[PDB]
Amino acid sequence: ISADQVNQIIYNLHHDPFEILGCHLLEEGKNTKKWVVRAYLPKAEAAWVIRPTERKEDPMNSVHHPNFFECIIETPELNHYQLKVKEGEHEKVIYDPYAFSSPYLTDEDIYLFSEGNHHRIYEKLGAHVGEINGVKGVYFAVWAPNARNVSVIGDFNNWDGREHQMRKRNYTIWELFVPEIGSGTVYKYEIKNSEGHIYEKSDPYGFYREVRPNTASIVVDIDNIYQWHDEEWLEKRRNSDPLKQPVSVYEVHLGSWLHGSSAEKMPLLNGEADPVIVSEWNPGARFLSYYELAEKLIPYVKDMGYTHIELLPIAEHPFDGSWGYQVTGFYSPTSRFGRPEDFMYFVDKCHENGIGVILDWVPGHFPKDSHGLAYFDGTHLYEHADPRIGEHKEWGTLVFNYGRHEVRNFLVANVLFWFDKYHVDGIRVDAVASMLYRNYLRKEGEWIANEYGGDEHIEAVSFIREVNTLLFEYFPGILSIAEESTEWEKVSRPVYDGGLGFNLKWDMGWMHDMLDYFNIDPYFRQYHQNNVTFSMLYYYNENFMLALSHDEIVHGKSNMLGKMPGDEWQKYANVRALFTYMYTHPGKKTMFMSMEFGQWSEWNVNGDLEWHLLQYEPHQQLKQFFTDLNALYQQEPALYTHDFEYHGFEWIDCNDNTHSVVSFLRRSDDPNDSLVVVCNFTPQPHSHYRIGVPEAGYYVELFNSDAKQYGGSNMGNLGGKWADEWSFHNKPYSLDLCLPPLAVLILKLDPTKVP
Ligand SMILES: [Mg+2]
Ligand SMILES: [Mg+2]
Ligand SMILES: [Mg+2]
Ligand SMILES: [Mg+2]
Repeated sequence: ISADQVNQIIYNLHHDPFEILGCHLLEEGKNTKKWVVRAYLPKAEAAWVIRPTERKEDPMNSVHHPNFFECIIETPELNHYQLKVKEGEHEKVIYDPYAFSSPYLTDEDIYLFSEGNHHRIYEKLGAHVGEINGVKGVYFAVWAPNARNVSVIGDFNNWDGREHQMRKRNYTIWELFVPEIGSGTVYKYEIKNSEGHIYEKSDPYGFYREVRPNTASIVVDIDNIYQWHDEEWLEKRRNSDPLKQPVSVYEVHLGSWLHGSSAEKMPLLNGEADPVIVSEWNPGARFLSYYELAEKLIPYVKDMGYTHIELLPIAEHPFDGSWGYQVTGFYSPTSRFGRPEDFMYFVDKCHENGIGVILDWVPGHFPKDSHGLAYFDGTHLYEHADPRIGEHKEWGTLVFNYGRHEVRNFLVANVLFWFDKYHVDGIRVDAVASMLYRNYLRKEGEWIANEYGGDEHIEAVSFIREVNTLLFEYFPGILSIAEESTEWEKVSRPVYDGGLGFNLKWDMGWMHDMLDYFNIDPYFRQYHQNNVTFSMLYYYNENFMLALSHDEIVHGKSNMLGKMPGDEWQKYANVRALFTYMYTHPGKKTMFMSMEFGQWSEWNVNGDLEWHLLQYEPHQQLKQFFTDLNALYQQEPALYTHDFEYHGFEWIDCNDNTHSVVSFLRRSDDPNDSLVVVCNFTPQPHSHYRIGVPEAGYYVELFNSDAKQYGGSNMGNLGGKWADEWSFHNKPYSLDLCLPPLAVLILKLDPTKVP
């Protein structure tokens, strides 16, 4: 480029910076092409072009001015890249702001989408504010290749689409530009199918939607509604390995954590809306907005000391009682809680408070509601046409056709969309088995095998691998968490090693072993010591997340206190012993709202949590217990650096079944960070109980779940114990401990203690 051109850009004299900035073809070679990417990055000293899907990264060079950058790259296609921008000591990674010079679909957009590889398809399908022919308006586009006609109906035309008939491109996608409308426009698509039947659909790629049970889509100027402040969070995330960090998740259903009064408006970020009543049966209650949740949930979680919030599905869904697991608006956060920018504010405030956001994401099916994706254009478009692979009959839902390019593209671009536009830090996928098996919940003679004669759903496996490959390429540092309940192998292993590419898997076996164990009267746990220890036998085959979820405190299963045997004191003590064991056992942690304060009732999705319980001491003490345990967890490296290495754990003794005692070490990089954990899972106290330890010295009683401030009896070792030179459990030294009833101790050597 010339210095004249560069200076036109620097000084805002250039007539159209997209001529020069962005990605431009320079020349074609025999088997490759030469491109240049240019960027004007005021205040950046350095920049790079990352090609994350090729695992490449190229520096940019200043050209004529220190903040004008160019990068020449030879490759056959340069469709997928990011800019890394360094401004002083800080780096950010962004999409190129000059990537798309028009709002309409290009030939290249259509080709990429037809092949299933358009990772940013949501920039062109849906509804986008823009300019065509010199006039501002909204561009709409929708994939409906077998429709006879499609028209845009909405507020702007009184729901009569005759003068807003779309134009079909390349026999596949319909488009229309509508001048002089903008964000907040309410619309649907009116489709006529091959039989002539006329019906109405919400936008598959819509970014916002009316409040259930109304279904119109709403235009969002998605890139001009919110200013983020989380660059330092995002940089730290990119440059860190979450597997080696504390990860303590507070699982939340946003619709049922806390309700407000329906007698007032729902406040939003700088505005308000009509209240959303929770149900006709509870009409004085309304949902809280994403704004109000930022103001209340976030400081609550920060005070409790969790590292992450995991949300049950927030994509738009028509029925509260699905809990979010039956989605019809994949590209929009539910309007129950306000607007897209209110959820952006929620995530930005989590990041400001050093809290990550994990979304439950639901790619496995969709319901049959007429407004949604079903039979979209008069053919089985999103779902497979064969009900033996295209329906989950026991659920009454439809299964995406994962092998169809445009359908795979809808879902793969959708997971990226939440990381891109909403900055989230992870996803969790429920019921991964539903996707992986062609015979899932199907009777003999009602499914067919794969091309090789097996029961593996090959197209679904390919799709899941693609999702996790892309996600970690574009957004290193995230969490991709699976619940898979059939022992499919290598769930949380890299795709190149034959894995599915998640980085964490819920340890459902552990959860069942634990909850079944603690439900047993303590005298009988001696016949079930194996429930305590078994899950370590397979532990290192996956990277496990120890999750006690919403699914375990519904449908007659009781909330945690109610699962426990004994009198009230003992029920609380069992909860504290179980959770202290959970937080000291190798693996990351997840627990669901209400578990942290001892709600007695099961979770009810139609009301809010029983907050009034926190007026009373026993509930206050249990919440203080979790607050302290989460603080300890973040403070003690041996509880998180080596979860997934042999080094990080070793049993001391797990043979004392008649007293339901087990003990173990956790370790980290520094030997002085090793912890001794001792568990007593009966109410019998032990005044003298010897435990083998590896070093001489004074072992401080770092945590004791029977402390009085947690509601316990305050039994224990009064600060700690000096080790005896008395060989025990095959170790050269040993502690003669007092074990409190229904309790866990954590001890730690203090090598500086004065004898
Ligand atoms: Mg009409
Ligand atoms: Mg399940
Ligand atoms: Mg058993
Ligand atoms: Mg209530």
